[PDB]
Amino acid sequence: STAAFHISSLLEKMTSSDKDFRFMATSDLMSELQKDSIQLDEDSERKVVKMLLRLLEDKNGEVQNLAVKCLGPLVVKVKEYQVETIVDTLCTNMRSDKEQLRDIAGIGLKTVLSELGLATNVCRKITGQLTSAIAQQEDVAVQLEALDILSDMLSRLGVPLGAFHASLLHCLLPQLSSPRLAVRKRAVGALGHLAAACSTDLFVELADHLLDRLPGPRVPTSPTAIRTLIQCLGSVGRQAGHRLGAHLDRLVPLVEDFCNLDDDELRESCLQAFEAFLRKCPKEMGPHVPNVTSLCLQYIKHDPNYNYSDDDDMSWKVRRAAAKCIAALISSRPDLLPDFHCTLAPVLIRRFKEREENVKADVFTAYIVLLRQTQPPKGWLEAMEEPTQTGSNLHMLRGQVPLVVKALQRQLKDRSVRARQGCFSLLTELAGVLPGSLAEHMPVLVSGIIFSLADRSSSSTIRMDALAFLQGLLGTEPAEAFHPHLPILLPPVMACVADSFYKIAAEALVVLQELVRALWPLHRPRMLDPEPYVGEMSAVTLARLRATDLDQEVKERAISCMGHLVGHLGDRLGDDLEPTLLLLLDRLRNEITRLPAIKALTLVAVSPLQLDLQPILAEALHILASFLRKNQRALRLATLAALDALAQSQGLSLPPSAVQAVLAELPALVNESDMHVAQLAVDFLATVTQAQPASLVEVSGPVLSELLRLLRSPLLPAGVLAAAEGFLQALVGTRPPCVDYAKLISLLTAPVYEQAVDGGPGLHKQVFHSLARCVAALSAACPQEAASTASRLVCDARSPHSSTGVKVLAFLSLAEVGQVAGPGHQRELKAVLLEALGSPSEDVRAAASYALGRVGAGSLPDFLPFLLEQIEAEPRRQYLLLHSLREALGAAQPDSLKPYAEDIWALLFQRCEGAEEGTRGVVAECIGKLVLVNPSFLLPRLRKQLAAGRPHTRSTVITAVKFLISDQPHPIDPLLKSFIGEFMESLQDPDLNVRRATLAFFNSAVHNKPSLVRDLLDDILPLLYQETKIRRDLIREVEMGPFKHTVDDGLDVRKAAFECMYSLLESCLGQLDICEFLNHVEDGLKDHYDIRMLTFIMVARLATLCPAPVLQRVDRLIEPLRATCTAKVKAGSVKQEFEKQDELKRSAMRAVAALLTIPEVGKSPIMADFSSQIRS
Amino acid sequence: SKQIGLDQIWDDLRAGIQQVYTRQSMAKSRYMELYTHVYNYCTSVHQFVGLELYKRLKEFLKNYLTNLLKDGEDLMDESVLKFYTQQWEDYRFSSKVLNGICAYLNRHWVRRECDEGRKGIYEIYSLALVTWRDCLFRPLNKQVTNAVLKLIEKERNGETINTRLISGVVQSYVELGLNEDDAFAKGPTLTVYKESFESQFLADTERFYTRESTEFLQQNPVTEYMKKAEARLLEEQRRVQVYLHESTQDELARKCEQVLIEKHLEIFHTEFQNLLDADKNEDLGRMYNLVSRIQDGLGELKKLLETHIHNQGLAAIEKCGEAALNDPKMYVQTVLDVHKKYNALVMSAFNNDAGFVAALDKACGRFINNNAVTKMAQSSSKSPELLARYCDSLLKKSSKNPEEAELEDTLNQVMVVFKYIEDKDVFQKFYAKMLAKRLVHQNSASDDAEASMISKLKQACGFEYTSKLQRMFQDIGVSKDLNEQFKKHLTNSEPLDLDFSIQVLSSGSWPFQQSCTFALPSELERSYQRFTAFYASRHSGRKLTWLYQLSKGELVTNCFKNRYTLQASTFQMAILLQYNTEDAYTVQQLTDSTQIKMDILAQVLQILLKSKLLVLEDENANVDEVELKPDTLIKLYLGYKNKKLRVNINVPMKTEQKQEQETTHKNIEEDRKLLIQAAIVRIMKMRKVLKHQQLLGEVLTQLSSRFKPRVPVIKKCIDILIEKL
Repeated sequence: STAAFHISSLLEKMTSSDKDFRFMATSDLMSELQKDSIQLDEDSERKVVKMLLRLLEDKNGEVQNLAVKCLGPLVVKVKEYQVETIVDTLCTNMRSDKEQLRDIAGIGLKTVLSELGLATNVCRKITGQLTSAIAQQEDVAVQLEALDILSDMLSRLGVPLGAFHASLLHCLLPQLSSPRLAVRKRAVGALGHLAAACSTDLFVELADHLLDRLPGPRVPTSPTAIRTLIQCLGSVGRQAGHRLGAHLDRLVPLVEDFCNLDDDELRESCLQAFEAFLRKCPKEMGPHVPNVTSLCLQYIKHDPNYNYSDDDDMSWKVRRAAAKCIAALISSRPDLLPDFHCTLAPVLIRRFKEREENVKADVFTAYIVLLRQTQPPKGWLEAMEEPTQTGSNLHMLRGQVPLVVKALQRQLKDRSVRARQGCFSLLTELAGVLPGSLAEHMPVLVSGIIFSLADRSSSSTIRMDALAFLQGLLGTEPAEAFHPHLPILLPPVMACVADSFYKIAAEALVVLQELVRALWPLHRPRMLDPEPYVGEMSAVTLARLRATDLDQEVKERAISCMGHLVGHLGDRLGDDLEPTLLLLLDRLRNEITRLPAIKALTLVAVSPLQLDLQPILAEALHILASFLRKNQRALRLATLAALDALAQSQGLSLPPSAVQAVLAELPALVNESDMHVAQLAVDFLATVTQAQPASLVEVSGPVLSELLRLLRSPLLPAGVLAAAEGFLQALVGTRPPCVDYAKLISLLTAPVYEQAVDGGPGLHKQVFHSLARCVAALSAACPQEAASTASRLVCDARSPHSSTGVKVLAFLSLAEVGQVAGPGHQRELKAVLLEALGSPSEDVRAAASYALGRVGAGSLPDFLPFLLEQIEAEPRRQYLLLHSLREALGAAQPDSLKPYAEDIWALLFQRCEGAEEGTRGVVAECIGKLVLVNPSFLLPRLRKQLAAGRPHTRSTVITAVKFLISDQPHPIDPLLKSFIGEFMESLQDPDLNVRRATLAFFNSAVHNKPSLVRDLLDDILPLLYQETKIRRDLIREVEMGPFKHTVDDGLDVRKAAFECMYSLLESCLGQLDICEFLNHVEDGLKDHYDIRMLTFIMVARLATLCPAPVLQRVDRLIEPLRATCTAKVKAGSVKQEFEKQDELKRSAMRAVAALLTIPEVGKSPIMADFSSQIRS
Repeated sequence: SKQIGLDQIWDDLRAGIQQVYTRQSMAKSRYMELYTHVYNYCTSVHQFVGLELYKRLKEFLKNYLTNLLKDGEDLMDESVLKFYTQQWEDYRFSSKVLNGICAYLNRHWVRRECDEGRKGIYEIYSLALVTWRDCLFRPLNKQVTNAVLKLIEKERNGETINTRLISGVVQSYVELGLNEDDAFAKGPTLTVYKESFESQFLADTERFYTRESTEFLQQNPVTEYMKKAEARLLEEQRRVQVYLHESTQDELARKCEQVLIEKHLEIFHTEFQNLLDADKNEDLGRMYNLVSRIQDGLGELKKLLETHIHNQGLAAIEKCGEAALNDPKMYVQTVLDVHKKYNALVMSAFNNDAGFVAALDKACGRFINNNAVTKMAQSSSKSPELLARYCDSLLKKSSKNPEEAELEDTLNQVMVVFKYIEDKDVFQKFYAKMLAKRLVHQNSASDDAEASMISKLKQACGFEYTSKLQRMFQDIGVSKDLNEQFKKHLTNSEPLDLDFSIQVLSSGSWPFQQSCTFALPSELERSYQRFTAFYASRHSGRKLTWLYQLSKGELVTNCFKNRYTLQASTFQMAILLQYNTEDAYTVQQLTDSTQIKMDILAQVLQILLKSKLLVLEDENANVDEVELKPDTLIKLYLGYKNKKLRVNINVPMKTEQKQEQETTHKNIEEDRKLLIQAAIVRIMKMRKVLKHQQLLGEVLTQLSSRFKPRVPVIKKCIDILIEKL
């Protein structure tokens, strides 16, 4: 009963008695009630609109803005049957002549449009009203606001007006000829906005209508007639130029002819239109690039009033337009960079002396665009390049630099701030593109910088820009070039440190730090004597650091600069060394300068000057140990780095009590929650163990326990394990009474020892790998502690009483001790290992194979002949033995295998003729890793074997060359890139195995290193598609009763080809033809189920990688998808076919939805009906 | 029906079926014949003694499967999958045909099936698959799962493998998940596939990606890690879409997003800030795309972006320094540059997200008002004022008229700045003043641009911000029409001596006030009286706006050898007209006669002396270093020689400039008083009586569209109104 009498009670309040209270009454009527505050009796709502006619012109319209901010939700709370009525009455009162009701009507109609058969009808009524206002209502005040609302409504209502657009253009066409240009300009703007979504033929009609009225039949005409047409042409250019290529060929000569006419504004319009066309239509403007270019090269110089009345000149606008056109031409078409360097770059340079300001700024911007275009590709600025096309461009720029410097020399001392800022920016860009090129002109540039550092009257912007330019120059140019100018350059910078504006102080401090880090490098002998300056440097920095009422930024910069100064010149500070250090220590305690002080202390400790940090060791160590307890990752990392550096630098000159205090905190850090902190902590423990062992007596226990608990985890990276290895190296090498090895493996095997039943919850295979690898690496770390235990373990483990874990750990530890530090002699281990290789358990067999493989490499001249003899005499167990051989050649350096390598060759292909697939594959990797011994000499033998040999031989050869691919850069890359053609030409072999192996080779090459096959793709793609087509000769429908599934043997090659096709899609998209790509997609989509799924994935990816070809082809692409979805399978089918049909239906649905995400695909009947059927 | 002997027929079809398990070598004939013989007759045979027959079939299949297991455990260790596939397809086809033919004898009897699950015939329709699960699947499941996981990890590293083996084995896994709940339920049960392969695969995936991401981030920058993660996510969705069941898909995605993205969020946050310090937009787009997947993971990004925008704007406005307080151009241009850059970034990299747009608006609405310039101006009402002055400098006549398109763009930028300033009534007041002073002196560069500006203001705020301005425009038009009509009347009567322009301004619109007393020279007396008589004959009921310090014009001097035209204000006109008789006047007499205040007269005196139109007692005395006392004598410079015929001397005064600054202070205080009283006491009356706390809270959102009231001000207004509530 809330919203029943509440509304009606307030209705009587609008009877002119509560005019002051009506404003609050409407605001109260709009409250938090917008859930179900609607009922019958629309008489109330028409009374509301009548009363909101009183929140209008009356009472001077004081409550109008608030009235409409309140009626917005009111006019959306009106319902459709009153929506039509309110739209009609808004139109009728727009017809009213009051110049006040029209504002409320327009803004209310805008609100209604924002909120929204009936909608279409009201939109048509609004459009008709607007058209009548524009055309029929021949008074300026109505046309102008009608155009305003029409433009602001097209800006967001492009699509709903598609039916009325054709008429709208008509009512906007004569408007380009009406007087009172205030309407003409907005008509041009509205027409340009309209010509953005006006179908596909309406734009053509507009273009070829506007073209007709433009020209004069070989006779001059008044510029006023054609000026508006050219302006409209430019507007439609900037808006939707990419639809005017067909008419460009006829528009361009006319625009040029009008540009030849004598009028400044006309020339402006023509040049702006040329800019729009050039930036929007690069391809269609090709045959017109030269002509327009000449025009620019003239009108950039156009200035008749100036020899080589300030309110009646506009030639500078012509020059600015010409410069902007040149910039657009340069940016649009990179292909013509060299030609510009011979025709555009010189002229532009000659215009660096432009008398104006905006013209000069645009010339500078054009040259900066040219410089950024000449930039060589990034990621390669680390070594010299061959004289390619980029080499020619860089040579042109290097020859250009002297002219740029000569032309810019005078401007650096100009009185204007803008010119100096432009010169600084341009020279910074030029230095960035060409490092080390401005050195020869240093006597000039430096002078300019000084002129901008002694400046006082102007703002601080010029000073800060000068300092930034100096910092960039220090970063780029070599240090030596600054030596002659140091006596003059150094004082002013220091004078900027003591400035009263803190930003300048911070910038000067940063520049000073860069200067001291660059002129006096750390690890090289000093070429310049630093005595004359260091005193003043130190005085200024200390004076700035000793004031505690300064800002935070200056404090941080001063701390960093003083840290760098001490670290690089600790010798020359002298009497200021002892106080300065203490200052840093103080800054180490505040909560706002913890991190800069820590970094400065780290840098001071690292420096090779061998400073005397004795006074602050105890305090710094205690403070850092206190910091270790806090739970912040960045602070912890900084503290560990500082502690490690300090310990390494100090060595044997540090107090023991502080060492114990800091060591009492470390065991809490060694945990699996974070790994980087654990690695740093272990490194610090190793360092302090090497330095001062006596402090480790009382901390060995918990540290060892936490280290073992960390090693329990299966997520140890190699760095943590190496750090632990080094820790144990030091802990045993120190020969302390606390811990001296012989406890790691024991503790690690303690749960393994209790595993008396080999049927419980064992580790995962990868968990086995990680844990056993860590344990064996620890065992093999120290060889001196384990010298006798290496032989002891074989004796105590050869007995088959221990569990499988102890056994596998024994073989892995033996392999690791033979690998890490010298091959374990163990002359009697060969027989035991051979006996145990035939273990019943597969894990023990793999461990034995790994052990043999890793022990053979270390003792190849003795065991390799024995292994080959065993292979020759006994071929029964060739699988594990071949894995061992593979591991042996993997772990043996090629330089030690060259004399005997050929012999292994004579063996490996001897076993290549077998019928076992696994042995063939293993021999393939063996050959692949044997080629790594010498690629140049061993490659031709494999090439000739592939050219002439048994298919079982060339298949293994091509598998080996496939395995020869390495993700990292490898020395065979040039040879492989040169020789890949012969290998890739193997698909003509009718044998299935060779073709499949070559397809796998291609897939691996594309996935890992696309550069190997990229240059050859054009000679690969066609023949590759030959494998895509289905071959029916291999398809044999064997007679298995009435019904049988065909056993197609050519499916694997098709699958491999499709995998290669996907890899090319993901990596080599730039060298593919989309038409044949989609044709092969269509051909394969009807193939086997796996091909169907992969093709569906390809279609899903192409729906985002090429919307236009997919949109074109979808009209026929849907039919296979529709047939796939609508196929009906009998309920008598067993679960495989049900699951397969469900999966294919879901995949096809996903593909259909991915296609539907494209808006254009959504505007066709076939998939709309398909979606309707799916919903139904 | 017949009851033929059991053993003979049993051995017959046993031999037939053990031949059929082998690959077909004969033709279709006996395949029809034997199975038709079974179907037509042995329905009763396969029903009751069919229990014994099916037990014998089960033990035969048991020995067959044991033989297969014994022959399929020789070496393997990877070749397990090829054997398992080939055998699975072969046995699947054999069991499918056998179950299609032989089970028809006992099936279709759902009535018997319901009772106790049809005795021992329960779920024996797929007893071939049951035997596959028990006899052979159980011993080899661990080996095949380990081989599959090894192959997947091998493919993850970069190598290429034959996915058909994995696809076949996972299809086999999901196939044996028979739906025992209902034999006619449309939908598979994935119990065995989930319990034997899915959990292990998911755990392996999470472990591998944890290790790989940690190792990568330990020795690489964040950008490369984001690049790698973006590819890895789609790679691991493609794997499932290709050779894995669909039920895993969604779950797998979650796990990846919980390892590659979420667990590193902290690092990402820090990196985000660093990116904002270098303006690497593509990396920001990548980071936004990555973090979009994590639910409620974008909030910290919004907070960081807002804080960064605020700090950047504050620093950029502070860097200008002291020159901002007197140069509107640099202040507004700095604001516009910051806003344009960060709006472009938000629109391009962050895909125009609503939350990021709100963050930009909140950041920009907090450094327009409270920044360094207003802080050193001691009042937050300096941000609007300067803006207004900027608009003035965009519309006064200048040497270089800006481009029309450039002018429209600049006005639109001024609007997008004005959208943020809290105090808008100050802007309206200052704009009205500047517009009036421009209209009176006719300094408008173009009427079209000025009307467009008024239209923009009307759309922005409403009809109140433009009613007064439209009134001013109509008044100036009416004055022009009246001047033309009086010119017509003059042409129809005695003409005037000199051509002067007069404008009649209604007192109820223009902000001008009369604050000085003047004495009319005899030259303008006849025009004055004639115009007063004419206007009295024309209009009545209002008061004439007669002001003289705003009246300027041109004068011609006959006291120089070369005829020069001097354009000057009315005070300078009176000063020069007083010299028509005597060229030497004392300052005290000039003050007594011309009724000009000492400061204004003194300033006019320095302006005249600097122009060299007049001389002091000592012609060589420096004007700046000589004070003008009331007894100072000024003489006419009769021998004035100059290159330019037209001379302007009516220049605004520096002392008048500081007086105008004082008038701006008075304008600000007038705004304060009018605002407070005549805009809060009225609304307090409107709201009537309430609890006095939520009333205070809610009155702030009824006047908020044009200022923000302060709580002590509203309390003072309530205290004042407590006399009448």
